[PDB]
Amino acid sequence: KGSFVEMVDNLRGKSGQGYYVEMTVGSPPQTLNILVDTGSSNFAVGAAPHPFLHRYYQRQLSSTYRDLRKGVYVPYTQGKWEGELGTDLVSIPHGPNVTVRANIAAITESDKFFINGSNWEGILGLAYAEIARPDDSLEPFFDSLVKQTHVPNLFSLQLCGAASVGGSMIIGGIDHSLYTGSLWYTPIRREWYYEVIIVRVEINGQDLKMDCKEYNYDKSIVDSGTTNLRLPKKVFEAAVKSIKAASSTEKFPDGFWLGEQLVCWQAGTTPWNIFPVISLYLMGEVTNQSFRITILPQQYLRPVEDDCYKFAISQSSTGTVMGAVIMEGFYVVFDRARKRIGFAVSACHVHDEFRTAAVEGPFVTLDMEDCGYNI
Ligand SMILES: CCc1ccc2c(c1)[C@@H](NC[C@@H](O)[C@@H]1Cc3cccc(c3)CCCCCCC(=O)N1)CC1(CCC1)O2
Repeated sequence: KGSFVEMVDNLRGKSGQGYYVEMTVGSPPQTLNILVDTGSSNFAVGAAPHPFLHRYYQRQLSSTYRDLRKGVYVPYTQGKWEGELGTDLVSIPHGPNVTVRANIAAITESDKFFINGSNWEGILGLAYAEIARPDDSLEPFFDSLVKQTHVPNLFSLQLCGAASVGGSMIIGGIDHSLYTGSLWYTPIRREWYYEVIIVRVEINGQDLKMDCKEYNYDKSIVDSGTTNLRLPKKVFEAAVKSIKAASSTEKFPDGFWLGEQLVCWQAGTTPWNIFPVISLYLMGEVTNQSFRITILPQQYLRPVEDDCYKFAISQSSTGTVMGAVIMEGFYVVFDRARKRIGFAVSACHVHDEFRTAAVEGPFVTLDMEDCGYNI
């Protein structure tokens, strides 16, 4: 049919290793698990043996394969792949009831890209052509979907926490059963990454009081393919200082704040109360209007196996990244048709005794124009 209930719970994954959706490529249909990545724009799949691949795309066996006789490579933050461009027919079984001819990068070689036992064999870049490789003429999968079918030009992501993870990618719309309260929208500043503008940051109700330009230096992006909340150096330093001070009744290894060492407590004794909430204020849809999303320590302390955790806020020199840990517990609407991103409290929100993850508005914020970074 293509109705939204068919896409509820269509995502799986492992903590820190991305979320993936099932797809098929070719005729007969070949099934692969595909990482869902709002931080890139290339559709690429393993297409040759690799120690970490359980299966891969075999172009010889597909009668609808077409070679584009062109190479391609994509460098991500920690890994990269190269391969051969082609087109083929693509479907999402737990998706809309459609089949599109899409661009596909067949991965022949890679370095630190695939992850040992992640269960995915490819990546679906859902951001815009501007960051596609080799260049912005290689149409991204979602652009092809929208062009070739009646699927509306938007999708939404409900990434759920815990170890296995699950969630939903609603292709073509919004499923009202996956969130509560109001959707709050922030403009997509520019169509490349899903770029947005942070206008204020508060920690436990205390304004960081930095020039708002620091928050978006050199950009702020919403990125399901990145695990952590990643903050520019100056912001990261101020947030860490503030988070250290709030939790200074416990002792922490110094490698913990850099994201290397685990910290552990007796099962069920995690002192959540000493870790502050973080509020990120985002530019809204009307003049002088913003809204805020509030992050609980259960989002930025990632469980890894006594209860053990990694600090999931880290330093960046390439701007703010609102990664999976921020997106978890929110329903995120990538409303491309209207150049905006919506946030609402997810149905699978995180539980804290006395505190709640929230999306709240409206707020008044003057001079939000000034928060955007320019060279
Ligand atoms: C166009 C390719 C590209 C290049 C650089 C880049 C990005 C994208 C932005 N998004 C990164 C994600 O695309 C990438 C997806 C991914 C690839 C392979 C494996 C995973 C995730 C799961 C494990 C996490 C790897 C580290 C984060 C990452 O590179 N995610 C994130 C930023 C932009 C600001 C930081 O850097």
